[PDB]
Amino acid sequence: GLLSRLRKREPISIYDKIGGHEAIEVVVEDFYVRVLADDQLSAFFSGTNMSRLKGKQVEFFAAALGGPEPYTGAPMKQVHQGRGITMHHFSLVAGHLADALTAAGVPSETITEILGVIAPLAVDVTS
Amino acid sequence: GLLSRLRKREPISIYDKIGGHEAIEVVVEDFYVRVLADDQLSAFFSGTNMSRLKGKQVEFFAAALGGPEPYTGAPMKQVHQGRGITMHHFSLVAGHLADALTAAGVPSETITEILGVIAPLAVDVT
Ligand code: HEM
Ligand code: HEM
Repeated sequence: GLLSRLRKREPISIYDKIGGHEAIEVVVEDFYVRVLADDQLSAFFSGTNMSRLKGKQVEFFAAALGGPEPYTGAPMKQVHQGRGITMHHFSLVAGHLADALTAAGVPSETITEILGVIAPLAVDVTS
Repeated sequence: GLLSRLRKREPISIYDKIGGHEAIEVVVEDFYVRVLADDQLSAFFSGTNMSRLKGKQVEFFAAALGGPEPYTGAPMKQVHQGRGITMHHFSLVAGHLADALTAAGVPSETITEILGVIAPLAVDVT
């Protein structure tokens, strides 16, 4: 945990500073509510088991932000390639993530830092 | 609340200034009384969950006014998109908000301050 990490003089991760696994679960749950309510995005997920997805996204996001949990999903490029996702869509999705983080009380400077980790993924994500 | 905030040496926000969460609840409730009575505005709210809306409006105004809790609703542009809302409509709405704050006893100068925070939102709402 964070306590063990500090005893080792390791710098505090994003994961840790926004409240760890519990914080990410809440964010991700709110994130997909948003994404699915956006008529510009919802159809991409028409064939999706959202429980399973949200489960994989919690793992992905935790690991991306420094958490110790394994990501058990498929690679980003493979999953998204072929889906006709443009930068327009990716940006919309990013906005809902920022919104969810905002809603959970994450400081805006930290949300910017998180967007900094996620933005480069668009390379793998967009058509 | 305000007492804890003052003990932290935080400056008095507009939110705290007007009575905080409980005051905004009352104003919002009255605000929507007036909005729904205006024939030029009513039809926009046909079939709306007014209950949820009011709750989300309390969160929004409170946050916009320097309150302590984040707004958890949808962003202004997205939620108002595709409704054809004009500056005319926004102005009516802002007028109804000023009327509700006046009815709540909020001094005119603070109502002015509040409108200064609200007016710039027209860019997203229209
Ligand atoms: C922006 C960063 C994004 C990340 C980090 C991300 C991450 C993921 C993850 C972890 C999965 C699960 C993969 C698996 O099943 O193993 C997934 C699947 C998926 N992603 Fe994303 N995603 C992103 C953006 C988007 C965008 C912008 C869209 C389209 C607008 C999108 C559409 C989907 C769909 C529809 C699935 C599930 C496909 C299916 O199983 O039906 N993703 N993504
Ligand atoms: C004073 C600036 C305004 C603000 C701050 C504001 C704020 C909000 C908020 C917080 C919501 C709820 C979003 C959510 O469900 O998450 C909302 C929804 C809505 N607003 Fe506004 N609004 C403003 C002006 C207007 C005006 C001018 C109109 C039309 C004349 C309007 C009509 C509506 C409608 C029709 C909805 C959707 C209700 C629903 O079906 O859920 N608003 N607005």
